[PDB]
Amino acid sequence: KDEWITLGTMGGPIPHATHSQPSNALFVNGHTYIVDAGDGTVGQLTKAGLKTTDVDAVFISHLHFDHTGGLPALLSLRWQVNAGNELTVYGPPGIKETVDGIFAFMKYGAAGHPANRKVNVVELTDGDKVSLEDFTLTAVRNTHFSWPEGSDEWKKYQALSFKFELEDYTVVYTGDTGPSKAVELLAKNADMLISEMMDVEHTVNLVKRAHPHMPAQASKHLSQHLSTHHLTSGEVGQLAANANVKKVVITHMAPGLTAPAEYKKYSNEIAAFYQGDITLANDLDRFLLQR
Amino acid sequence: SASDVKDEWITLGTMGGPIPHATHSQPSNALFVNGHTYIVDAGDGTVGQLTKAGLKTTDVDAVFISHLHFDHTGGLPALLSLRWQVNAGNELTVYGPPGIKETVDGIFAFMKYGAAGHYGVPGQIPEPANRKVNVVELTDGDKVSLEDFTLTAVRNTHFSWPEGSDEWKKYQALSFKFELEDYTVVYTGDTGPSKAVELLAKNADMLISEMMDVEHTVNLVKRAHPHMPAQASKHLSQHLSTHHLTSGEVGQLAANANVKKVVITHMAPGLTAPAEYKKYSNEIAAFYQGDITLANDLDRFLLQR
Ligand SMILES: [Ca+2]
Ligand SMILES: [Ca+2]
Ligand SMILES: [Ca+2]
Ligand SMILES: [Ca+2]
Ligand SMILES: [Mn+2]
Repeated sequence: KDEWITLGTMGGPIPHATHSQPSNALFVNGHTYIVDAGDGTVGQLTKAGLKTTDVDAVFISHLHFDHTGGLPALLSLRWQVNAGNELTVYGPPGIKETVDGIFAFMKYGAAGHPANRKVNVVELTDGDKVSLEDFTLTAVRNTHFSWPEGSDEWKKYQALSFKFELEDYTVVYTGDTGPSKAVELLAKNADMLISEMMDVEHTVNLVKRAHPHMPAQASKHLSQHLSTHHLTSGEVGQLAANANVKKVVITHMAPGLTAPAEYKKYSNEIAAFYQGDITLANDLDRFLLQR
Repeated sequence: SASDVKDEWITLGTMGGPIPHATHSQPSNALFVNGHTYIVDAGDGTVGQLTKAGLKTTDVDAVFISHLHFDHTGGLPALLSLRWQVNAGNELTVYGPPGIKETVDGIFAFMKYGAAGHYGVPGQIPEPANRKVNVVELTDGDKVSLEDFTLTAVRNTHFSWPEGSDEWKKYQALSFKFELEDYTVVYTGDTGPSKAVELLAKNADMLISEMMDVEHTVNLVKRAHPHMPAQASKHLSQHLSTHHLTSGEVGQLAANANVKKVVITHMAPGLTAPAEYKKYSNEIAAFYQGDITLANDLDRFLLQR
């Protein structure tokens, strides 16, 4: 019935052959929603048996392009088939300017055959709650960015985590975040935690291979910034344990996993902190939103 | 035989049109010459498909857009923005028909705010979203001399604007000829029957052509819009027939051009069953005597005589 589908499970903008870019489908009361829209979200929702014309709203955690790369495809292709249902894009500050740019990308091609037909944009800031018919949503600023609280950057540039309160189910999606007290509170006693994860040193070691002249200082600072802005396996389990969630689903995993040994390593590392049902998601996995 | 790079066309996404299919990703192609990666049309999921084909976003040197319909460009925003996010070091050139400049500029506008916010670290250096991209507008008859091939672009019959008119100048759909050192490959892009395309394809080693079952395509459009008026679907049928290639027009094209082999991509609706493959390949074969292949996603075709 109601379902979460992990459409793309890769973390970060370095694409992977068997882990598609950040993309999720939320299916509630027969209605289709998208949560983050990396490249290929249209292809992936179709593989999951869903329809592009059925998308009623998109929810954007933050403006990194591994999370928005596929939004221009979703909007323009809906336009091209004259989709008839209204679509609303939710996102942090700057999502309005971002979507407006999509209309500018569309403009000339659409004129050849308006681009903003049947598209509404809502900007969310920290603590906003929005009541829709199928669920209640809460957005909170997390620790993915390091702007000093109170600065203009801290207001202008936010990364959000999402709580979706269904009639009889609560699921928390971290988006990209480091360890965060806000996220810990938001996820209190949730039925399902859908969380990011990273192997920091493996991510760094791949980048050093692809940049063989990277100085020692530059990869060291990459390492610390990644550890500040993403969740390690231990931190996932600690967040799951502290918030007392009922089940944990890992997506946005970097690097991409391919072998049972790897799955065992990371699942057991989470299990040092959290004793529950733990799933490392694959593309097109479906999770029943039912108590 | 496994050692050393080969020159290849990879049909990354083989679907025709903007109605997505579970097993045919959106129009996308890779042209891989002298170990350099080029993209020819860039529907949604182009980044995902080139990665599946063993290529990397950071190796893409140029993109060639045949026309500005969104089943052919909807993935280009992802290709440019994902390359910017990893600080790709090489210059990327986007070629396309008139309007490709305004379209790429909109991509940079879509990128602006995420690019400014970047990774959220105080002291980060600003870098423009348009870093290391240039855009070349092509028009009918142009030839571009690159080191790895000579490109010719010609206006085809995908659009029916009257010659001379404002729209005929503004809106063009292109077919491409790529002349490599020892091989010629012609890419129809989207087109109806077209003498210009037939002439461009003359004696080509390989023709990469679109194809369409018009009445089945119409049926899918009707199911998508169940209140479409009867005259509208009748005019849609007439429009698709003159602006796309039926299986018989594909065979006539390949035969009148005398191409050495034909490869069908951009096929609408998507095919799933061997009876379908037998039907359509035989309808092409009724006119064309050479080698025929109906491509699948990630199929690779060697650019060697
Ligand atoms: Ca991310
Ligand atoms: Ca991010
Ligand atoms: Ca097309
Ligand atoms: Ca077209
Ligand atoms: Mn990331």
